[PDB]
Amino acid sequence: AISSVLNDILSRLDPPEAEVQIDRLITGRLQSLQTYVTQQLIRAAEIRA
Amino acid sequence: CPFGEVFNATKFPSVYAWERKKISNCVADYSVLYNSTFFSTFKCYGVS
Amino acid sequence: TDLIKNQCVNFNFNGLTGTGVLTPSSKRFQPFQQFGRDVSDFTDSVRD
Ligand SMILES: *[C@@H]1O[C@H](CO)[C@@H](O[C@@H]2O[C@H](CO)[C@@H](O[C@@H]3O[C@H](CO)[C@@H](O)[C@H](O)[C@@H]3O)[C@H](O)[C@H]2NC(C)=O)[C@H](O)[C@H]1NC(C)=O
Ligand SMILES: *[C@@H]1O[C@H](CO)[C@@H](O)[C@H](O)[C@H]1NC(C)=O
Repeated sequence: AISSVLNDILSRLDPPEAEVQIDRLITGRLQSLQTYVTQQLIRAAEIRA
Repeated sequence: CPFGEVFNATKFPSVYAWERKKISNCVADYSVLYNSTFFSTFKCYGVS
Repeated sequence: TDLIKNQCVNFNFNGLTGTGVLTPSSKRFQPFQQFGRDVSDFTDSVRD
């Protein structure tokens, strides 16, 4: 993306095109959340043991 | 800012010897050359 | 406009926008610094 900062895309970039930049950034970030939670479940299982 | 001296300049340089000037210290209205066509080519990037 | 402090506001500084709560600070900036950031790359404080 142009910038990791959402505001630096949405603020200055033309609203049409901006959706492309934003959508890309969203996908990127969602992937880290999915990764994070997956690992936490695994760690939790170890704690249960 | 004296954009008049940029777009309404009497003389322009050749491309092999393109020239540059610094523009500063003002309040600039950018709609003047945008919402009123004065160009055959108008392409901006990064910022609308 | 004037400043609105100690409450959630919409802000627009000289190239920096967003929302939040504006408070005075004791951060020591250098003579050549406009704003600073947190450990994570997000705006922490701004020079008026
Ligand atoms: C460079 O100078 C030219 C003129 O020498 C400027 O273009 C002219 O700008 C006027 C202002 O909008 C345009 O509209 C005119 O308004 C008057 C108002 O009464 C009207 O009587 C005229 O018939 C006309 O509507 C005019 O069409 C326009 N001319 C051209 C060829 O574009 C130009 O904007 C200046 N550029 C800069 C950067 O200053
Ligand atoms: C186009 O720019 C001029 C600059 O003075 C402004 O007055 C005019 O209202 C603008 N047109 C539109 C549709 O915003």
